[PDB]
Amino acid sequence: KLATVMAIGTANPPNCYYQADFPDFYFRVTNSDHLINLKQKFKRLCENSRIEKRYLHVTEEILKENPNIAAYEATSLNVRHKMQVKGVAELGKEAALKAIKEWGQPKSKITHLIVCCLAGVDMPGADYQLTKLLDLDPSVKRFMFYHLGCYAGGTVLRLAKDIAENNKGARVLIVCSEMTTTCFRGPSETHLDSMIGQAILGDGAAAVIVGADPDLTVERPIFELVSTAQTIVPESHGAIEGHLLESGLSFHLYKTVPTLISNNIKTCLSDAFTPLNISDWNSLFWIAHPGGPAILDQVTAKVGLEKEKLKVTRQVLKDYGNMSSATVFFIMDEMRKKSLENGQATTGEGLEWGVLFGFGPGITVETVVLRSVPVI
Amino acid sequence: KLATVMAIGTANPPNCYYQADFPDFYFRVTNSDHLINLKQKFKRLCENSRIEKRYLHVTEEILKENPNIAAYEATSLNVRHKMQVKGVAELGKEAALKAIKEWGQPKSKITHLIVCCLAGVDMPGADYQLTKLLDLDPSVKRFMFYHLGCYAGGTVLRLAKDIAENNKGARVLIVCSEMTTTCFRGPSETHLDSMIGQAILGDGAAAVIVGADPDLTVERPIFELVSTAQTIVPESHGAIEGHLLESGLSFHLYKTVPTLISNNIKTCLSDAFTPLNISDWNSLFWIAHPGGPAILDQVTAKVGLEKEKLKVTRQVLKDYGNMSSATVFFIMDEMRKKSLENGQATTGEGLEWGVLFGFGPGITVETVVLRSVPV
Ligand SMILES: *C(=O)/C=C/c1ccc(O)cc1
Ligand SMILES: *C(=O)/C=C/c1ccc(O)cc1
Repeated sequence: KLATVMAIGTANPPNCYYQADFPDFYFRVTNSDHLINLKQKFKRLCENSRIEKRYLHVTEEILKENPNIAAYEATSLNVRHKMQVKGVAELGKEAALKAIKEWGQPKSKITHLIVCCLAGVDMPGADYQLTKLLDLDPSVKRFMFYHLGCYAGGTVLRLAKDIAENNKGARVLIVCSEMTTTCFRGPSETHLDSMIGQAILGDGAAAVIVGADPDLTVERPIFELVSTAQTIVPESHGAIEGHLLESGLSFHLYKTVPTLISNNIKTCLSDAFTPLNISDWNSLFWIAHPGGPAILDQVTAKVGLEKEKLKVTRQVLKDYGNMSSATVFFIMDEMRKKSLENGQATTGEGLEWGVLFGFGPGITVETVVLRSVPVI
Repeated sequence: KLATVMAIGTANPPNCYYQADFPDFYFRVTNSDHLINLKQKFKRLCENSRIEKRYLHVTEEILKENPNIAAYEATSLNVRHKMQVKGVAELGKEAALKAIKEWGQPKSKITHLIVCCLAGVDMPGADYQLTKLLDLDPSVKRFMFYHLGCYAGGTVLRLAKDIAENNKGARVLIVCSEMTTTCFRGPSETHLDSMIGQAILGDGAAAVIVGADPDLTVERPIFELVSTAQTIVPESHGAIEGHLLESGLSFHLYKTVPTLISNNIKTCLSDAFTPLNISDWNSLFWIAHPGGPAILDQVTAKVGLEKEKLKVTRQVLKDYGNMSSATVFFIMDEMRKKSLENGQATTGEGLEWGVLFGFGPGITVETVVLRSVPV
């Protein structure tokens, strides 16, 4: 009896930012309207990001009250931290409540809680905060993950799988709450690594309920977690780096990131699917972390995927941007929704087997083999 | 077939600080000798700590190079972080190598890696760094925990247990690498509790190998992980807090901590031991996180433990101080060593069942029921 995802709930900050209007917003609020040459470079990044809109906690009012966040490098961690700790908990609570509702069982039956946040370090953490906010059992077994990054959607499922399968009746609530107020900063002519994140990164929280041996009279399976793997891509040292500085979280990505990830996908697919006797990558439903448009294009190209395979993945990048660890769950959620709307036989686009990919710092690739559930 | 601890390896920085000489050292290097009343308060915290020595990465030389670390509240996260990331990695590597040696199997057989660090947030983390430093399988399944605190020794065992028991042949390397460069700071007259961190916190790394179904022809079981639990102590909100600020990791400890923990231990013991039909707390071997002597004295008194029950726990506090999540493993290591030396039948002082306690932010209590192995 495999660990099964039986509920998905999502949340995003109320402030919607249309990408077509973002280069004008970003340069105005950071008082960088005089940098014409750097504005054309950001317009190029935003138009080629394949993102239509993002939901961010940062507003014009927040940047006016805190001018140290509007600059590139300034001593601003304390003011970012205060908003980040409160924001991850608030967004996480909303996503959790939606997941708990779909699940259909009372929150008192949650035995384990896994919380994953890109940033927002606090002792006690977001896991404790969510236990209190959701009024969960004080004896809920918690796991708190700070600063893992974009691959963490796979990490939390990898963890939930072992918890659910080794503990009879265990019901795991996973909350991936990503907020980018920690990494929001002004542009600089001397730096070109941190400006890419201002165009691609979005905020969002996703929560899922995982459990083995579903009570089919009330619980409704969505996807089964068949196997999980984690690997470090060969010759990728220093490719995706993130440092929590006094100026907040700073991301440094090599231009080789899409090539390193894509050239390693066939190896991850082979290691995961050979014991299941599967070789056709187009026979699988795909949930891949959309780190950027280039990663998706190169994965499609090198693996030999048809245009419709990463359709849901691309749609989520288009509607929300890169929300780090939470993104794969928004894709997972939208996949079963679109599958139902298209009248398909399973939650995974009518297909039986599938794959979830998390990409991030290392370069780390999390490979989760999924099995869909039949839909009437 | 229960998840079993098959190896324990430990490491500490080379700089030894005798507690009897610490008040003078600390007040001199933080330029606080003029604060006579504050010195007395700190001197008493050190004398009542029941710590004889600690090993710290921080030196007088490092404080001279970085005066912003020596100050109570000065912008210093970046300089602390540079030393913290490198320090947790090298200390963790040393502990890991010792654990791998005792285990007896090649490092290529490690399928999972759990790393727990009080601080040193890095993307990629200490788990990645240790995978590279130890040249583990690039496909090692990693878990990285930053900023959990003092209960984490129980958390990592809780995780390792489920991993080992759900994955046939899984061999988990746990590395709890604790460095205080992130929180080492000068004293404050306004925040008297901050300096408790410099009176009690020591550096140290502990590594353990956990796996189910031991191959008895090579692997040697030390303790079995029977059951695990985690709970939040009632009415304990805000008692133990830590915030990662521009000045590094802050330390907040309210005076209610010993009473809150000690008045709740019997509930943790009852929840863990009633399904096993055990009610005599003295029939158990004890591995408790030594957050302070007051916690140990009050737990001994209210639970009704014999005076020498927490002997090993107190000895590790005496020899190394509070090394956060790594401490319980140093106690676990010393317990099996002392059991062997005292000619006792088991790794748990001759006793069958035992309990491991982790105490930290929340207040969170991690309760791990242990079973000893013959000597
Ligand atoms: C996830 O671990 C980080 C994703 C990301 C950060 C910064 C960028 O420029 C692009 C993607
Ligand atoms: C164990 O719970 C230690 C907690 C802690 C250590 C250091 C800090 O500055 C804050 C909390």
